[PDB]
Amino acid sequence: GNTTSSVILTNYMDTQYYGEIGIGTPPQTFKVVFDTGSSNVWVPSSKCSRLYTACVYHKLFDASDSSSYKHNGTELTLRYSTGTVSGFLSQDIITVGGITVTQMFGEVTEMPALPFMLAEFDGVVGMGFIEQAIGRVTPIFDNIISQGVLKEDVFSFYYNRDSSLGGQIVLGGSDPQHYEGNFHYINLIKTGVWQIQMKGVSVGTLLCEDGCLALVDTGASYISGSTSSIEKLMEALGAKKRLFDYVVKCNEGPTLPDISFHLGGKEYTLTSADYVFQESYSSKKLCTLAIHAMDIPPPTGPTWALGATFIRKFYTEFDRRNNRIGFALAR
Ligand SMILES: COCCCNc1nc(C(C)(C)C)ncc1C(=O)N(CC(C)C)[C@@H]1CNC[C@H](C(=O)N2CCOCC2)C1
Repeated sequence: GNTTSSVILTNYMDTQYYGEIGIGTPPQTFKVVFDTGSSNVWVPSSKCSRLYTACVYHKLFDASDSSSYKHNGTELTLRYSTGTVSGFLSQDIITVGGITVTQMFGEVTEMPALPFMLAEFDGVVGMGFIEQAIGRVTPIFDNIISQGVLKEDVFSFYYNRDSSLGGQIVLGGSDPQHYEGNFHYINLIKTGVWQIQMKGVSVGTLLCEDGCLALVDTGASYISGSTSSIEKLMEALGAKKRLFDYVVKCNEGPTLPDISFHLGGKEYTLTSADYVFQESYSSKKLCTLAIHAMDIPPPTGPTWALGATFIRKFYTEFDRRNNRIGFALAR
C-alpha cells in the first residue's frame, strides 16, 4: 500500500513515553507504551479487582461497553523486568495512528501497585515479534502488515528530549524532520527479538570486551546491563548505588566521562548530559543516572538494553523486511 501513519507521543519527565490508542466500539482510549522489548498488547480490565489500586488509578477496558468485542478468555501472565501483569485474552478492533486492526490483547485483572502505580500509561503495545509473544498471540504490527496498507515493513521511533512534541512513532516508514545524516544499520542476531551484537562498552573499552548483546527496547526508560556490568561501569564513574538507582554528587555530573557503545562498526557516544538527570549543581544533592542494573534471564539475556536514554540521541528505524535496526542522529 501507499500509507505511512504516525502516532504522537507524550514525554513524561524523560522517563515514560506513550501515545494514545483506541479499543472497542465506540473507542475506549488508553495511554500505552510502544515497546520493542515485548510482543503482547495489554490494557487494564474492568474485571480487575479494585483492591488493585493500580486498577483504580488507570483507565480500564470494559469489554461490556464494546459492541465489537470477541471473547477468548485464555489466561496469560506477562513477566517484565520490573513486575508482572496477569489477565485473560480478548479480541477487539484497535485504532492506532488512524489504522484500524482486529487485535488479540490482554485484559489485565492483576496489576501490582508497585510498580504500576508509578506508570503514567495504562498499558503496553508490544512492537516485538510473534516468537516472544505469550500465548503466541499475533502482534499488532504483524496484523497491520497483513492489511497491505503500509508503504514499508518498518516502524520508527522519535523520543524528544524536551519534556512541544513528546515523540513520534512512524508506522510504515520514518520521518526526516526528526533525524539527520545517514542511517547506520545493524542486522539482528536472534530470531524474533529486536536485539543486536554489541562489540564494546567504553568509558572515557572497559566492558563487553569479547562481545555482548544489546536489546533495543523502546519501552525501557534507561540503558541497562547486568548487575555485574553496571557495577563495573558505576565504579568507573564513581557513582553510589542505592535501592533502585545509581547517583552522583550533582556537582560531579558535568565532569562524568563519555559512555560509548560499539554497534555495527560505529561508536555510539552518550555524554554526561545524555545520561545524568542534572536536577541541581549542588555538592549537597544527589543526581540520578539514566543507567541501571536489569538482569534479563535466558534466552533473551544476559543482555544490555538501550532504552529512551539512547533513543533520545539516536532516531531508531525498526526494519522487519530486512531484520535490522537503523540509527541516525535525532534532531
Ligand atoms: C520509553 O517509555 C518508557 C515507559 C516506562 N517503562 C517502564 N516503566 C515502568 C514503571 C511502571 C516503573 C513506570 N516499569 C518498567 C518499564 C519497562 O522498562 N518495561 C516494562 C513496561 C513497559 C511494562 C520494559 C519494556 N520492555 C520489556 C522489558 C522486559 O521486561 N524485558 C526485556 C526483554 O526481555 C524480557 C524482559 C521491560
